[PDB]
Amino acid sequence: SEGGRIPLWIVATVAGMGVIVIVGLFFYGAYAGLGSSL
Amino acid sequence: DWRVLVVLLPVLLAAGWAVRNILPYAVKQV
Amino acid sequence: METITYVFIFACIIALFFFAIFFREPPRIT
Amino acid sequence: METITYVFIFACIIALFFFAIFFREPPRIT
Amino acid sequence: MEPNPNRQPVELNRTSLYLGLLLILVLALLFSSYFFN
Amino acid sequence: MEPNPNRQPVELNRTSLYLGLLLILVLALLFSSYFFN
Amino acid sequence: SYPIFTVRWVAVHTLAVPTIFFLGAIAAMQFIQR
Amino acid sequence: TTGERPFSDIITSVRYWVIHSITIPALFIAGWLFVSTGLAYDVFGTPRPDSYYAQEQRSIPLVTDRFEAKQQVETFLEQLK
Amino acid sequence: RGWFDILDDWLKRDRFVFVGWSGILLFPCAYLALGGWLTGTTFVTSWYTHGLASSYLEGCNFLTVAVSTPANSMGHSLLLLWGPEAQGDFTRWCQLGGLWTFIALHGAFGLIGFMLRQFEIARLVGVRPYNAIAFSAPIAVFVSVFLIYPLGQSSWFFAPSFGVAAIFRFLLFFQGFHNWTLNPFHMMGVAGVLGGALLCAIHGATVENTLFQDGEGASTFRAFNPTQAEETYSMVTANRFWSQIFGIAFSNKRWLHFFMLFVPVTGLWMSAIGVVGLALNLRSYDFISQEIRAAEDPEFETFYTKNLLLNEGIRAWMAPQDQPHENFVFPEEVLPRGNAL
Amino acid sequence: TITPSLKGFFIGLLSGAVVLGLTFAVLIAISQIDKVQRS
Amino acid sequence: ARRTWLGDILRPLNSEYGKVAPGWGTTPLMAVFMGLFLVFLLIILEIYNSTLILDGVNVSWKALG
Amino acid sequence: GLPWYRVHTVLINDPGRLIAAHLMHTALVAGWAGSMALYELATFDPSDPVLNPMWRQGMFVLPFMARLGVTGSWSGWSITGETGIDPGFWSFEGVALAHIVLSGLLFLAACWHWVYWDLELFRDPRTGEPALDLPKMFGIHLFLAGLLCFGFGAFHLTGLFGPGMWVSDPYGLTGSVQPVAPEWGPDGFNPYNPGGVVAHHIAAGIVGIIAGLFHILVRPPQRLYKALRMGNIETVLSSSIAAVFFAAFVVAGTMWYGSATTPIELFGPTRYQWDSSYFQQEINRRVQASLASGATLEEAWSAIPEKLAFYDYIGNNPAKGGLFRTGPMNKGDGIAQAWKGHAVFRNKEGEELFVRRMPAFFESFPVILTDKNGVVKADIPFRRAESKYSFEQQGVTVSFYGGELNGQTFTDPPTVKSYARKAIFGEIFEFDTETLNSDGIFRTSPRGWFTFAHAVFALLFFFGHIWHGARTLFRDVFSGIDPELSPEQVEWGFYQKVGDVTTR
Amino acid sequence: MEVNQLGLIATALFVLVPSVFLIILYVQTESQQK
Amino acid sequence: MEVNQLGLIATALFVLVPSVFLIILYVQTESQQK
Ligand code: CLA
Ligand code: CLA
Ligand code: CLA
Ligand SMILES: C=Cc1c(C)c2cc3nc(c4c5[nH]c(cc6nc(cc1[nH]2)C(C)=C6CC)c(C)c5C(=O)[C@@H]4C(=O)OC)[C@@H](CCC(=O)OC/C=C(\C)CCC[C@H](C)CCC[C@H](C)CCCC(C)C)[C@@H]3C
Ligand SMILES: CCCCCCCCCCCCCCCC(=O)OC[C@H](COP(=O)(O)OC[C@@H](O)CO)OC(=O)CCCCCCCCCCCCCCC
Ligand SMILES: CC1=C(/C=C/C(C)=C/C=C/C(C)=C/C=C/C=C(C)/C=C/C=C(C)/C=C/C2=C(C)CCCC2(C)C)C(C)(C)CCC1
Ligand SMILES: CC1=C(/C=C/C(C)=C/C=C/C(C)=C/C=C/C=C(C)/C=C/C=C(C)/C=C/C2=C(C)CCCC2(C)C)C(C)(C)CCC1
Ligand SMILES: CCCCCCCCCCCCO[C@@H]1O[C@H](CO)[C@@H](O[C@H]2O[C@H](CO)[C@@H](O)[C@H](O)[C@H]2O)[C@H](O)[C@H]1O
Ligand SMILES: CCCCCCCS[C@@H]1O[C@H](CO)[C@@H](O)[C@H](O)[C@H]1O
Ligand SMILES: [Ca+2]
Ligand SMILES: [Ca+2]
Ligand SMILES: [Fe+2]
Ligand SMILES: [Mg+2]
Repeated sequence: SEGGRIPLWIVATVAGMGVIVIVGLFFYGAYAGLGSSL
Repeated sequence: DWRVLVVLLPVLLAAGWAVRNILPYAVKQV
Repeated sequence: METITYVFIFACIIALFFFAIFFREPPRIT
Repeated sequence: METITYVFIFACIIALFFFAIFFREPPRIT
Repeated sequence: MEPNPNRQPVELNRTSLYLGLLLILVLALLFSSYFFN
Repeated sequence: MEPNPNRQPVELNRTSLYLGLLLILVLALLFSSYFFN
Repeated sequence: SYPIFTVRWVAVHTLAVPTIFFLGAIAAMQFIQR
Repeated sequence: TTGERPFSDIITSVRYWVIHSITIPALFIAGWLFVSTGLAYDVFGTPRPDSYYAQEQRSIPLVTDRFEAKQQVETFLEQLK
Repeated sequence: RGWFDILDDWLKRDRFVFVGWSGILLFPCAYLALGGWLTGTTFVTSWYTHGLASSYLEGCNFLTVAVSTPANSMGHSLLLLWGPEAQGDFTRWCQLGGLWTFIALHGAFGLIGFMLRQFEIARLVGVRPYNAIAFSAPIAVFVSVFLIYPLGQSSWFFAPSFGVAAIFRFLLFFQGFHNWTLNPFHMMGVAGVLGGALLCAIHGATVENTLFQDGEGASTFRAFNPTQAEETYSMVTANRFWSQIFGIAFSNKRWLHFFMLFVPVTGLWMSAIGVVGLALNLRSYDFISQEIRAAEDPEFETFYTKNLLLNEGIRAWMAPQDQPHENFVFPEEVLPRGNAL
Repeated sequence: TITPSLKGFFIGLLSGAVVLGLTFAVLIAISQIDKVQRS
Repeated sequence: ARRTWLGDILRPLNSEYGKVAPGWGTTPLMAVFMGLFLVFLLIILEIYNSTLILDGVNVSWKALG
Repeated sequence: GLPWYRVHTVLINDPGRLIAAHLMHTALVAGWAGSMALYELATFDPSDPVLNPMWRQGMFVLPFMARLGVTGSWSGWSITGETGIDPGFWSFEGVALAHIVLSGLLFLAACWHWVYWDLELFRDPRTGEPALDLPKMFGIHLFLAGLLCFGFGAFHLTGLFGPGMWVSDPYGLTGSVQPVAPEWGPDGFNPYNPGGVVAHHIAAGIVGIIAGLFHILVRPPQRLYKALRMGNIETVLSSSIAAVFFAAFVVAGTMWYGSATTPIELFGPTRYQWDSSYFQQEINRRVQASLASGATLEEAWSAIPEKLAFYDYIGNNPAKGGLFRTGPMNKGDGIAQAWKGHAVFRNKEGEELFVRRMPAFFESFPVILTDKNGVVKADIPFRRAESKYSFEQQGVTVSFYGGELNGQTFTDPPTVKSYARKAIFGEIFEFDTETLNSDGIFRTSPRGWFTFAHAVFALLFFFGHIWHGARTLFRDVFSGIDPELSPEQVEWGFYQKVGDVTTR
Repeated sequence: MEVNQLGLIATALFVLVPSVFLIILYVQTESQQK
Repeated sequence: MEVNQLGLIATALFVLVPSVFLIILYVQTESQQK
């Protein structure tokens, strides 16, 4: 389909939020389960 | 090993799906 | 002799600073 | 190292003989 | 003897003299402790 | 800066170099025994 | 007007495909307990 | 430009997202299962948390012989009963 | 215009990612080195080679994952997948440290590939190959540290392992065992890296602060045209500034930029020479005069003897876990310790 | 005599030849198909 | 330039500067030898490395007394 | 004018003066060899090949003379400890003299080729310009190298017409120069088989002859002539530099790991023989064979050759040195005089205890004694207040077998401890530390110094290769890029093929 | 201190030889026709 | 023999310093025009 239909700023915002989510998960894992020292 | 099929089923389903969606443009290109 | 050598090299370097700065070839615009 | 020094100096003197003879500034008549 | 046409003058400007002396003197200041050991 | 009018070029011809080197090397060959003692 | 399957396409995907797979794995790993 | 379509175009196109809203989650889920099924452990020979030591053992199963190293590791694994 | 030339044509097309003849070496080896590192650090242990966990799968984080070197008992085995050790078994091969040799070797050929790429593109575009030449320093460092250094030692085990904390360990090991900071080649390295950093900083800042006003904007980046003929900053003002601030100043731009190539490149080459020495334990470890004095005179103390005490601590406290193949058992009473600690 | 490691060496040799061969077959083929246009 | 006896003798050995064989000439053959040479090195390396282990070839000081 | 780092470029288009400069370089190198051999002969002590061999004395060129069969002095001694031998002219002294004279002659030749640089031979007959036909020159030189290589293998090494080469037993006890027959089976590619060095020079020689003829008779393909710039002498500079750093890495490697061409009697033992306790294993084997034949402990250890014991000592490990710890190994621990004999340690219960040996990595190492199972039984403690294993507490004694201390036993803790301290280095020796004012700090052997210099030089010559390869292939732009370089050549998508204007 | 006795001559030649090289090149450059 | 330990550097500098002075003078003479 045609390029430009979805605003680049939306794509950027969503992508960024996904990044923050996955990294947030990895930092959660530093405190839970393996690697938590507990 | 059932685990390799349970695991690499999403990969091949993705490949098959995108092949389905891009087939006409791929044929047009080739 | 060691001390004399170390201080001598250092002294030469300081003298070099002096000539490099005050007796440099002057930059000239073209 | 003394022996090496004596022999070094001597060797340099012989070298100098070679250059002074075969690589002298040629005499030229005016 | 006929003159060799491959000769060229050699140069070292003053800045190169200063840089070179800096390199030598500083390398000496660095390495001397090791030469004395 | 006005250039200094008292300047003069310096020369050492090749024969003078050979004589000089000879003088230094022969002096050294003579005095070195006494330097080592 | 533009091709789809180029050298760039390949390069991009040889990096991007394994990266998403791997991130899925590491994600799963965050819930492993000793 | 070098002839390929601008990325700006592609990633803001509807079709791109019809494709990749399937293909990216599929890959992600595949990797997830590669871990959750435990296949990763077996493919790469990595110890599960209960397979580093046998119960009363406290000696690392270090490989000490170059050419019979494989057999060594195998013996080490059997030692976990 | 036969097949070789048709191929050449295709390899050198002006696409988003340039390929070239050199790309045939470079892309698979670079891809395998990267992928090998990511595979190893994500999924692969170091239990059987080091007694270490080293993967995300085991619970390590970004700072502690590594692809670790093989067991010391492997010596300098190429450790090929089809070699006499793994014998074709991918899993065992991972357990034996095959990924380390995989990554280092594919990596080395990848670096060759990349430098060849620098030559190839420079030749195609019509510039002098000074970028490639500069890249010789990365090469010297990689080859001296990852190949020559372990080759001089007992085995690949004492090469650096590919990981953040693993590299940190490599550093501390070199201090404790080699007294590497004392080494004049390392010192020349440090001077080249810190001097390079200084040149980077000072040149960038100087250019940015002697710009000509070439626009009306207070954000001044747009007031430059890539095609423009004129210098975008004032070399004369720069020269007077630094002349009056520091005593000396660049006046030749060509010399300035050559110098910027020369300093870090030379630094890295020197550091390489030092590590080649450490491959044989040919260290700058001690000053003999220092030791004769200190041995005879128990009141003589310098920072040099202080640091050796530190090194002694490092060796004794780190060796048993860092070198498990040695089976070190150092009873409590023999561990070197100062008062209380 | 062909020891296990000589056999392994032949396997390595063969595998390398296959990788390089397939690589150049595909590169030459693609180069043949998509030619540069000159005038 | 100065002629000498020995010079005159050797003259033909330095008279074909820039002379080439048309096109690719013997490059294919050369390539073959290069290939062989690579494999050769690969062998000796692997023998020295104990990656390739042959009967009667003990890569140690204890090879022969 | 020419910048200082380019002064020698004046040789590029002057074949005569280039040959002169090469003659002068060769003169300098031969002169170095001669000088070095004279200096080593002025400092070498030939009186004890067992405990004071050449590699303990910082000898660098003496082992290379020995390797190919120069083993004697005009003064009558040999490196294998013989006396009353007539080496003929080709003694160490003869070789040194030969190199000095060669150096002189090369000097004189260099002067001739410098003065008479303008020989017609160096001129292209068609253009009158200086020119060297490098491909044919390569053929000629490769042919000659081939002949020489072949003759070296077929006559020298074989002993057919020549001395042969240095060979020894697997423990470097009985080395000597011998004729060696070529090995044509696969073991020929075993680095520890000298028959392979022989077969190598014969076969590689023949190949070099054949290839040489090829390169004399067949012109370069135009495509390779152009690609490699075979009209330009710098191309030869680049590929030669590459060949040379390859060869240097190789000799560094075989020096460090050992081979038939780096015998331990000439260069010293390797580090890997310490790592794997090569010598300790052989010694233990011999002692055991002795006991099983009915010998007493004293007898068994007394039957161990001092030379063998001396290999089992870390002071001879090439990996124990320092970059600025200069000179011969003798300057460190001293001139070895005698084996003290094998130390056996026992505790009060009479259990044998074994001292944990120092690994090469460690400048200093603790003193720990275990039983035959690795259980710690005694040590020298740092902190004393909670010591459990002190020699005093455990009643550790040391009894010596073989060597000078044979049959003796020590029980006072200080003596026992001193000996334990030395036991961390392997077998124990008496040293003369006075003659050289030795400082007690380990230095490396010629194996180590050779390995170091050659790995370093190899690495630097990599840069040499890179630089001159670059100079060769980019000759057209090394003064700058085309001042009229069209922006379209470096723009993107203007040409289909990068830098190919015919692809617009 | 028991320093190495060659250290002095080593440092002296290490400085003097190349420095002298540079001084020779510089002086003969200056004296060339301006 | 027990020679004076400064004999070596003394002799070396005795040779080098004035020899170098002369070499400088000579070379800058040759490089002058005409
Ligand atoms: C050009 C790119 C490239 C290069 C330079 C390398 C180089 C290497 N690879 Mg990698 N690899 C590559 C791409 C590359 N690879 C690709 C695309 C893959 C995916 C398949 C791999 C997958 C891979 C694995 C799994 C492994 C390697 C390994 C290696 C190392 C050993 C290779 C070897 O001994 O080959 C030997 C073969 C040759 C050198 C081929 C030369 C053949 C000659 C020129 C022609 C003659 C062939 C002859 C006709 C065949 C007769 C066969 C008969 C005798 C039966 C070496 C560093 C090993 C390693 O790193 O161990 C630590 C290893 O385990 N590679
Ligand atoms: C291939 C090179 C080589 C090797 C491996 C050897 C090996 C040996 N030599 Mg020999 N020697 C050589 C060449 C070599 N030599 C040459 C060319 C000479 C003429 C000067 C000599 C003259 C000589 C004498 C007079 C003696 C030896 C001795 C020895 C033995 C002791 C070595 C030692 O203490 O080194 C010490 C090594 C160092 C301290 C390393 C120096 C590192 C330098 C200074 C680094 C330079 C850094 C540089 C300035 C950086 C610039 C950076 C810039 C690019 C920015 C050892 C077996 C000794 C012996 O035992 O005789 C029986 C001895 O007395 N040699
Ligand atoms: C076969 C070996 C070899 C030969 C014949 C050459 C020849 C040349 N080089 Mg190359 N080069 C080589 C190896 C070689 N190089 C290596 C190993 C490197 C890396 C170190 C280089 C790096 C290099 C660079 C960066 C440059 C050259 C340049 C040149 C050209 C001018 C040289 C000159 O006038 O220097 C004059 C040198 C001096 C007046 C004094 C140098 C003093 C040195 C640094 C310290 C003392 C050296 C010591 C005596 C060496 C002892 C022997 C050694 C083997 C241990 C000339 C064609 C230049 C060029 O291409 O110009 C167009 C140039 O810029 N070379
Ligand atoms: C750790 C420090 C360090 C890193 C990470 C680094 C990285 C890089 N330098 C490059 C270039 C350069 N660096 C240069 C001078 C320097 N570079 C320096 C130090 C570094 N340079 C220093 C100190 C200097 C001054 C002398 C120059 C002159 C260049 C370039 O021209 C080039 C560039 O274009 O920069 C913009 C790029 C080469 C890309 C490439 O080869 O693709 C191919 C990738 C390959 C072949 C894979 C290599 C595999 C490696 C060798 C082993 C595996 C590594 C793992 C994947 C990761 C392990 C991570 C753990 C260690 C934690 C890359 C971004
Ligand atoms: C606004 C954010 C500022 C962040 C901190 C400052 C960054 C720049 C400071 C460098 C000074 C160098 C020496 C002088 C060099 C010098 O003279 O600069 C000159 C340069 C150009 O100046 P101009 O006059 O064109 O513009 C600046 C003002 O005049 C307003 O237009 O300044 C800038 O580009 C400002 C950039 C602001 C935005 C920069 C953000 C970058 C950092 C983002 C955070 C990264 C953190 C990473 C951690 C993992
Ligand atoms: C080894 C091997 C191989 C290979 C494989 C491969 C090739 C792989 C690849 C792989 C891959 C290719 C992977 C990837 C991955 C990725 C990842 C895992 C990522 C992650 C990321 C992240 C985590 C991010 C982060 C960040 C940053 C970096 C910065 C910004 C911010 C953030 C934080 C976001 C083969 C088979 C040949 C053979 C055998 C061996
Ligand atoms: C003329 C004549 C003659 C004579 C001759 C002669 C006598 C010669 C001699 C010669 C010689 C006697 C020579 C020598 C040489 C030497 C050399 C050439 C050396 C060099 C060195 C170097 C180069 C070094 C360097 C270094 C240092 C110093 C430090 C450390 C590092 C290094 C190693 C780098 C005769 C009668 C025979 C006959 C004919 C005529
Ligand atoms: C103990 C360590 C000492 C190290 C000693 C190092 C020795 C270095 C010797 C350098 C030789 C200098 O070489 C010298 O170059 C200059 C130009 O540069 C030449 O000079 C020539 O060029 C200039 C400029 O066109 C003319 O004015 C001049 O008439 C002409 O003869 C000299 O004829 C030559 O002798
Ligand atoms: C330039 C010096 C020339 C001196 C020549 C002295 C010859 S010496 C002569 O040489 C023969 C060959 O080795 C020996 O067989 C013989 O015993 C020996 O006396
Ligand atoms: Ca649990
Ligand atoms: Ca003393
Ligand atoms: Fe700049
Ligand atoms: Mg966790």
